[PDB]
Amino acid sequence: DAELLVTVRGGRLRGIRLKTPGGPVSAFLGIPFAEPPMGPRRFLPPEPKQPWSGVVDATTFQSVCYQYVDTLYPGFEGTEMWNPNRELSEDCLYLNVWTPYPRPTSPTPVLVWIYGGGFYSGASSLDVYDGRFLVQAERTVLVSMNYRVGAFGFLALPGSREAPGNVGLLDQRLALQWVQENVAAFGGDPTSVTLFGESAGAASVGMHLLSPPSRGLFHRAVLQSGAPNGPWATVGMGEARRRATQLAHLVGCPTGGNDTELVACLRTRPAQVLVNHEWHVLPQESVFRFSFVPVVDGDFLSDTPEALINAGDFHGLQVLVGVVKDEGSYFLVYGAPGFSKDNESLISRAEFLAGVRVGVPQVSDLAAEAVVLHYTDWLHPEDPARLREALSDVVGDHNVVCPVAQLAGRLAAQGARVYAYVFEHRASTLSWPLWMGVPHGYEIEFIFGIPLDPSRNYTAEEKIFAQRLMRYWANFARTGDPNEPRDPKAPQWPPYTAGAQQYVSLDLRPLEVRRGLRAQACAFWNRFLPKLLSAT
Amino acid sequence: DAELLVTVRGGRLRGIRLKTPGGPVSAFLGIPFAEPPMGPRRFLPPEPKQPWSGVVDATTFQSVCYQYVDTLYPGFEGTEMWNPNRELSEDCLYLNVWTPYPRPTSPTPVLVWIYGGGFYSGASSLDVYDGRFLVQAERTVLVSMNYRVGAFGFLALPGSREAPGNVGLLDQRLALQWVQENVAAFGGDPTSVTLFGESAGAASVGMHLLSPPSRGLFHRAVLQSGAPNGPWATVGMGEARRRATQLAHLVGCPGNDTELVACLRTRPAQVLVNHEWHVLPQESVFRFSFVPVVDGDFLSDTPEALINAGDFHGLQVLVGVVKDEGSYFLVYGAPGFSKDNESLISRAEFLAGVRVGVPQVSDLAAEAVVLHYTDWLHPEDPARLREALSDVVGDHNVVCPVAQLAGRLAAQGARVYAYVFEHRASTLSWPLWMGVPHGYEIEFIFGIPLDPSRNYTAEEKIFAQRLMRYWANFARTGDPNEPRDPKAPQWPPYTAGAQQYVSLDLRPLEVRRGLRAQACAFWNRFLPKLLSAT
Ligand SMILES: *[C@@H]1O[C@H](CO[C@@H]2O[C@@H](C)[C@@H](O)[C@@H](O)[C@@H]2O)[C@@H](O[C@@H]2O[C@H](CO)[C@@H](O[C@@H]3O[C@H](CO)[C@@H](O)[C@H](O)[C@@H]3O)[C@H](O)[C@H]2NC(C)=O)[C@H](O)[C@H]1NC(C)=O
Ligand SMILES: CC(=O)N[C@H]1[C@H]([C@@H](O)[C@@H](O)CO)O[C@@](O[C@H]2[C@H](O)[C@@H](O[C@@H]3[C@H](O)[C@H](NC(C)=O)[C@@H](O)O[C@H]3CO)O[C@@H](CO)[C@H]2O)(C(=O)O)C[C@@H]1O
Ligand SMILES: *[C@@H]1O[C@H](CO[C@@H]2O[C@@H](C)[C@@H](O)[C@@H](O)[C@@H]2O)[C@@H](O[C@@H]2O[C@H](CO)[C@@H](O)[C@H](O)[C@H]2NC(C)=O)[C@H](O)[C@H]1NC(C)=O
Ligand SMILES: O/N=C\c1nc(CCCCNc2ccnc3ccccc23)ccc1O
Ligand SMILES: [Cl-]
Ligand SMILES: [Cl-]
Ligand SMILES: [Cl-]
Ligand SMILES: [Cl-]
Ligand SMILES: [Cl-]
Ligand SMILES: [Cl-]
Ligand SMILES: [Cl-]
Ligand SMILES: [Cl-]
Ligand SMILES: [Cl-]
Ligand SMILES: [Cl-]
Ligand SMILES: [Cl-]
Ligand SMILES: [Cl-]
Ligand SMILES: [Cl-]
Ligand SMILES: [Cl-]
Ligand SMILES: [Cl-]
Ligand SMILES: [Cl-]
Ligand SMILES: [Cl-]
Ligand SMILES: [Cl-]
Ligand SMILES: [Cl-]
Ligand SMILES: [Cl-]
Ligand SMILES: [Cl-]
Ligand SMILES: [Cl-]
Ligand SMILES: [Cl-]
Ligand SMILES: [Cl-]
Ligand SMILES: [Cl-]
Ligand SMILES: [Cl-]
Ligand SMILES: [Cl-]
Ligand SMILES: [Cl-]
Ligand SMILES: [Cl-]
Ligand SMILES: [Cl-]
Ligand SMILES: [Cl-]
Ligand SMILES: [Cl-]
Ligand SMILES: [Cl-]
Ligand SMILES: [Cl-]
Ligand SMILES: [Cl-]
Ligand SMILES: [Cl-]
Ligand SMILES: [Cl-]
Ligand SMILES: [Cl-]
Ligand SMILES: [Cl-]
Ligand SMILES: [Cl-]
Ligand SMILES: [Cl-]
Ligand SMILES: [Cl-]
Ligand SMILES: [Cl-]
Ligand SMILES: [Mg+2]
Ligand SMILES: [Mg+2]
Ligand SMILES: [Mg+2]
Ligand SMILES: [Mg+2]
Ligand SMILES: [Mg+2]
Ligand SMILES: [Mg+2]
Ligand SMILES: [Mg+2]
Ligand SMILES: [Mg+2]
Ligand SMILES: [Mg+2]
Ligand SMILES: [Mg+2]
Ligand SMILES: [Mg+2]
Ligand SMILES: [Mg+2]
Ligand SMILES: [Mg+2]
Ligand SMILES: [Mg+2]
Ligand SMILES: [Mg+2]
Ligand SMILES: [Mg+2]
Ligand code: NA
Ligand code: NA
Ligand code: NA
Ligand code: NA
Ligand code: NA
Ligand code: NA
Ligand code: NA
Ligand code: NA
Ligand code: NA
Ligand code: NA
Ligand code: NA
Ligand code: NA
Ligand code: NA
Ligand code: NA
Ligand code: NA
Ligand code: NA
Ligand code: NA
Ligand code: NA
Ligand code: NA
Ligand code: NA
Ligand code: NA
Ligand code: NA
Ligand code: NA
Ligand code: NA
Ligand code: NA
Ligand code: NA
Ligand code: NA
Ligand code: NA
Ligand code: NA
Ligand code: NA
Ligand code: NA
Ligand code: NA
Ligand code: NA
Ligand code: NA
Ligand code: NA
Ligand code: NA
Ligand code: NA
Ligand code: NA
Ligand code: NA
Ligand code: NA
Ligand code: NA
Ligand code: NA
Ligand code: NA
Ligand code: NA
Ligand code: NA
Ligand code: NA
Ligand code: NA
Ligand code: NA
Ligand code: NA
Ligand code: NA
Ligand code: NA
Ligand code: NA
Ligand code: NA
Ligand code: NA
Ligand code: NA
Ligand code: NA
Ligand code: NA
Ligand code: NA
Ligand code: NA
Ligand code: NA
Ligand code: NA
Ligand code: NA
Ligand code: NA
Ligand code: NA
Ligand code: NA
Ligand code: NA
Ligand code: NA
Ligand code: NA
Ligand code: NA
Ligand code: NA
Ligand code: NA
Ligand code: NA
Ligand code: NA
Ligand code: NA
Ligand code: NA
Ligand code: NA
Ligand code: NA
Ligand code: NA
Ligand code: NA
Ligand code: NA
Ligand code: NA
Ligand code: NA
Repeated sequence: DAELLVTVRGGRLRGIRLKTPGGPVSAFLGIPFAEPPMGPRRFLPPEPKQPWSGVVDATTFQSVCYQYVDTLYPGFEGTEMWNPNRELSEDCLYLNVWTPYPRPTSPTPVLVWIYGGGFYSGASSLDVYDGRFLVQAERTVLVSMNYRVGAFGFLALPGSREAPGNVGLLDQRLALQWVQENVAAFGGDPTSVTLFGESAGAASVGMHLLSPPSRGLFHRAVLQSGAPNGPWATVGMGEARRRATQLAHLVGCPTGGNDTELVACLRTRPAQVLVNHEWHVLPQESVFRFSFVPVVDGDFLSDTPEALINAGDFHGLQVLVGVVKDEGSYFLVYGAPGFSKDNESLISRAEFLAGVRVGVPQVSDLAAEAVVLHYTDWLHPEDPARLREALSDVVGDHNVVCPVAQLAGRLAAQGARVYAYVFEHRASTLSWPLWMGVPHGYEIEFIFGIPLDPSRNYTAEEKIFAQRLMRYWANFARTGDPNEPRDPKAPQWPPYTAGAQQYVSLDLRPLEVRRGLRAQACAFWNRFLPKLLSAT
Repeated sequence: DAELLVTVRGGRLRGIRLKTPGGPVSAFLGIPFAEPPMGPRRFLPPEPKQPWSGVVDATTFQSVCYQYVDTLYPGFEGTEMWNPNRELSEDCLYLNVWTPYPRPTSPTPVLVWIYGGGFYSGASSLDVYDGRFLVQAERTVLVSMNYRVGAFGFLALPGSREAPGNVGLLDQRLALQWVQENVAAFGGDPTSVTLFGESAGAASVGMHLLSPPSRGLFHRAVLQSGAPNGPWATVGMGEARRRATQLAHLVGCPGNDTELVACLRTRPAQVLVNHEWHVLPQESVFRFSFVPVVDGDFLSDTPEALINAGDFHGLQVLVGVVKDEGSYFLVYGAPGFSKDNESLISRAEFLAGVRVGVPQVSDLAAEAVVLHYTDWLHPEDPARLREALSDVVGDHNVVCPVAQLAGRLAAQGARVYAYVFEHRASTLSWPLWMGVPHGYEIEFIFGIPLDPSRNYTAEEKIFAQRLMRYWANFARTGDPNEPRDPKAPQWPPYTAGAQQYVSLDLRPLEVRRGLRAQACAFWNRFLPKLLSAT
């Protein structure tokens, strides 16, 4: 094979041909786009991989960045699927490129995937991120990169040169710059790069929108179940320092200044040491909160994500946003009182009232009473089934849905063309219980065409459903519109607007246009709630 | 007729035999129960009527207490029906007694009606308060009273012995004492007195529940579209004094309190009426200048506090509301509202109407009201904004104060029955966007449909006859669903948990749950916590 040998600016790669039931795909896995961020480079921004000699073995995924492996439910596919499938290493800044086996003679749009793991986990090597089907079915170019998570990518001592923070986002930006310079060698169009990511990956995508230096690296953006303005995606410079300085004490860290000496001590500790003390850094007991996330230091983000969203012009931009039907149901079993995968999680009102403070941390008691007011059925205020689904909405609306709805309504009203969805599909018998519905991150495998894998046991209707979803994403990446242009008979997906608030439902049934993305609930979170903290 | 001459402790009376389609009824109208509160007695507690020589003419209604006359819709039946239909005079402390024509042999339950006109208006002489069909179809003594309204009945200079306030409620109390000593002369049972009133009259009934001296003057209570814990039914002694002095400065009037009241007595009655509404702090709706005051005498504490810990075990109470409590009020102040046009307000007029429907609250508080009551899928829809503001005024002032009262009486041992009147009268002159507006169930409670002069509907006539039996079954037994009918649905008591009420309309009884539970949780629970923390 000669199509499996490509010469990028840094050197030569030896790719591998992947077998899809519809045809072959040329893959280049484990391409270094940065020098190994080890030793003095830990906590520092990445710098480009210098030109190498020989041919880089690009036939398998490289190492997973050091992260906390969740040991909640061992041997359970619903949680094991997100754990690292490669060895952990600080030498992890590698990217992957899928391209059609007949290398495209004409430049095709490029889809760049940014994985989400709450900014503390994740890897581009996970099986649900395999881009062989999305490429073979729609003849596009799929790129996915690893970026430093946890303290290795987002520990910030704001101001200091040795730990500026947001270096995990700079890993992504450097990978995007690598695409602009080298994706043409694989048949991709650098002027037609579409970002798409889920959860923290969607928040990352949203931050490249609000970061001027990154805006010139991509054309369109897709945010799946995540937004940069979420209550979990950023921290202030004060909290970032209080969290970094605490981690140094947990690991025993007393012309170097005190910040320079703090980082120098943190760089002596083995990577696994810093991981074991990560979750001990969070202020209080909480759910859907993470220790080291992007920081509003000023460099990467001129202001908070909310401030950049409001006072921003987004003309000439197409954005695709969406959420799953049951966002917060997963995060309840992890930390909420009385919740479990195995016992139906019927909760009392005392457990509900306690779960509100865990799901909505660092708010006044008056604010918590406002949350209890809206999410209580005061005719049946102690029904365990209603209380279980109410707290699932509390975490879902507060963390994902309403940040997404706030972003979409703002982008659509300030120049952008926005399309919105709600993934409502759930298998007949899923590994998770029924009360959790369509949980966080369940749309990824269908978007990536995983049902087309012959080794998996998906319904033949689910394979058709996946191919339709791949068409929507490819059509958006190609034209900025998920609809088929030469097909006025197909169910129309109208753009989301701040007034009509139209979105479609994604399931086995044809597209159904719905109105209002939790409009009544998100008016509380996005409008009334913030004015409560200021007044009280 | 020998059934028309009755003697009370004050003296002899001479009644009139009123005629109903079902039979005759003996009536005694304009019975003086207090000395005329004129001159120096203005703003003072009522003095008992001293006995008289001869026979008092009790064949016609007496004068209406001086009050504001609604002139914004001249000639309109919907508003004129509440305007005073007799001569205005400060000599108005009179009551009316209706009794079945063959005076009952055994003691009979007594119904005592307290009219409600926001404490600024009303009269027992109105046509809808005509107690002849209720007294004939159920044979229960009906007594109605006139109490001082406006400044003459509720102007309060706290601490002053010249204007202690609540003298209009003391007018009602003195009438109840008159019932306790004289209703037996008409065949009534003093030990089985049931109070019932609407609006300010319902609030007045609730305040007699919360005032220990009145608890010995009645046995059961009915509160229709009103409650003493409403945001409009009481004021503090500080606000009562600022409104009292403000009225003095607007009429040109200067201990310093004694000379202030003396000057107000010199002013003509109509002069005070002309300046009553001007003493209100902000432009508002469903707000009245002179209401009962929390002075420590009549109301030892605020009504909401007297409800939490009170003597309520064994007390039979009947409460209820209409389907559209706040629609009627919006034509008196709300921007963009009129009975002539559909009142399809814009959002700018909706937000402005919230500040006039919910006055005297902070900016943050008003935004909480903009939430909940805004359909954020159609926040610009004028038909929704109009119907939403109707809920805001109805819930904040009537529905939720009633739900709070009913739930807390039941939790302390009271047998509470709740209803929702939702039949729009066919003879109703108000527009259709008002639905079943405030105060339009009194016609059916008093059996006004039975009047052959009125052109009511055939099935509205049996509907009224059914409501009269419900109210009568409450006065006699304390249980409206007294008929042991397995063919007719039962009326379950209202409890704090189940929160069951019945709907009143042409259709038979429908038992529902939740008297605006999601909305009243905001008004009765969250909003107070928001005001004390802002
Ligand atoms: C519904 O009707 C109301 C009531 O207005 C009166 O009755 C109507 C049937 C017509 O005969 C009107 O000419 C009549 O005034 C109207 O509501 C509007 O309320 C606003 C308050 O926001 C007032 O507007 C201002 O008021 C004065 C007095 O006219 C002027 O100085 C100003 O120019 C301004 O109009 C006003 O009372 C009234 N509108 C007008 C035009 O006077 C309104 O017409 C209508 N409202 C709806 C459908 O929302
Ligand atoms: C501000 C006011 O002055 N405070 C008093 C007030 C009372 O003065 C008004 O009722 C006067 O109209 O309210 C209280 O009223 C009680 C009244 O003093 C007491 O006395 C009754 C009543 O006098 C009755 N009338 C007869 C015809 O003369 C007489 O029989 O004697 C007494 C009953 O045996 O009775 C109480 C119960 O009815 C009240 O009416 C009320 O306590 O607030 C007293 C206030 O001091
Ligand atoms: C449902 O389960 C939760 C979670 O508890 C875990 O899973 C249970 C099935 C059982 O194996 C527990 O021991 C596990 O810790 C239960 O909530 C916990 O209850 C236990 C028992 O004392 C205790 O550790 C904590 O108070 C609870 N902890 C948390 C995090 O919720 C819950 O009681 C179960 N609910 C029902 C209705 O059975
Ligand atoms: O497997 N049987 C069912 C199943 N359930 C899911 C959702 C459950 C996990 C919730 N979501 C995440 C947890 C941890 N890490 C993540 C990282 C990226 C995206 C999502 C997550 C997804 C695919 C599946 O097939
Ligand atoms: Cl398992
Ligand atoms: Cl998997
Ligand atoms: Cl996660
Ligand atoms: Cl912060
Ligand atoms: Cl801070
Ligand atoms: Cl901390
Ligand atoms: Cl913690
Ligand atoms: Cl988590
Ligand atoms: Cl949803
Ligand atoms: Cl948000
Ligand atoms: Cl456009
Ligand atoms: Cl078409
Ligand atoms: Cl067509
Ligand atoms: Cl289409
Ligand atoms: Cl079309
Ligand atoms: Cl909605
Ligand atoms: Cl919705
Ligand atoms: Cl909603
Ligand atoms: Cl909803
Ligand atoms: Cl009017
Ligand atoms: Cl007259
Ligand atoms: Cl009124
Ligand atoms: Cl008695
Ligand atoms: Cl009593
Ligand atoms: Cl009694
Ligand atoms: Cl209030
Ligand atoms: Cl008050
Ligand atoms: Cl005097
Ligand atoms: Cl006079
Ligand atoms: Cl005079
Ligand atoms: Cl006011
Ligand atoms: Cl008044
Ligand atoms: Cl009893
Ligand atoms: Cl009693
Ligand atoms: Cl209702
Ligand atoms: Cl008006
Ligand atoms: Cl007014
Ligand atoms: Cl108020
Ligand atoms: Cl709500
Ligand atoms: Cl209690
Ligand atoms: Cl009428
Ligand atoms: Cl009947
Ligand atoms: Cl309800
Ligand atoms: Mg080569
Ligand atoms: Mg292909
Ligand atoms: Mg662009
Ligand atoms: Mg925000
Ligand atoms: Mg934030
Ligand atoms: Mg520790
Ligand atoms: Mg997690
Ligand atoms: Mg966790
Ligand atoms: Mg907390
Ligand atoms: Mg917070
Ligand atoms: Mg309800
Ligand atoms: Mg759920
Ligand atoms: Mg605002
Ligand atoms: Mg007048
Ligand atoms: Mg204020
Ligand atoms: Mg409540
Ligand atoms: Na499993
Ligand atoms: Na298992
Ligand atoms: Na996990
Ligand atoms: Na899977
Ligand atoms: Na996740
Ligand atoms: Na095709
Ligand atoms: Na927030
Ligand atoms: Na935040
Ligand atoms: Na925030
Ligand atoms: Na945060
Ligand atoms: Na956080
Ligand atoms: Na924070
Ligand atoms: Na801290
Ligand atoms: Na290490
Ligand atoms: Na930990
Ligand atoms: Na933790
Ligand atoms: Na904790
Ligand atoms: Na959690
Ligand atoms: Na967590
Ligand atoms: Na555009
Ligand atoms: Na664009
Ligand atoms: Na947790
Ligand atoms: Na927080
Ligand atoms: Na926090
Ligand atoms: Na706060
Ligand atoms: Na509510
Ligand atoms: Na609600
Ligand atoms: Na709700
Ligand atoms: Na939120
Ligand atoms: Na749009
Ligand atoms: Na599975
Ligand atoms: Na399970
Ligand atoms: Na998935
Ligand atoms: Na298509
Ligand atoms: Na199509
Ligand atoms: Na179209
Ligand atoms: Na379109
Ligand atoms: Na919006
Ligand atoms: Na939804
Ligand atoms: Na909904
Ligand atoms: Na929304
Ligand atoms: Na909701
Ligand atoms: Na907030
Ligand atoms: Na007679
Ligand atoms: Na007197
Ligand atoms: Na009428
Ligand atoms: Na008078
Ligand atoms: Na009245
Ligand atoms: Na009469
Ligand atoms: Na009668
Ligand atoms: Na008492
Ligand atoms: Na009693
Ligand atoms: Na109140
Ligand atoms: Na009010
Ligand atoms: Na005042
Ligand atoms: Na006069
Ligand atoms: Na005057
Ligand atoms: Na005014
Ligand atoms: Na006004
Ligand atoms: Na009014
Ligand atoms: Na006190
Ligand atoms: Na007591
Ligand atoms: Na009792
Ligand atoms: Na009893
Ligand atoms: Na209603
Ligand atoms: Na009316
Ligand atoms: Na007016
Ligand atoms: Na007015
Ligand atoms: Na006005
Ligand atoms: Na709402
Ligand atoms: Na309404
Ligand atoms: Na209540
Ligand atoms: Na209570
Ligand atoms: Na209605
Ligand atoms: Na008849
Ligand atoms: Na009976
Ligand atoms: Na009977
Ligand atoms: Na009865
Ligand atoms: Na209750
Ligand atoms: Na309901
Ligand atoms: Na309602
Ligand atoms: Na509350």
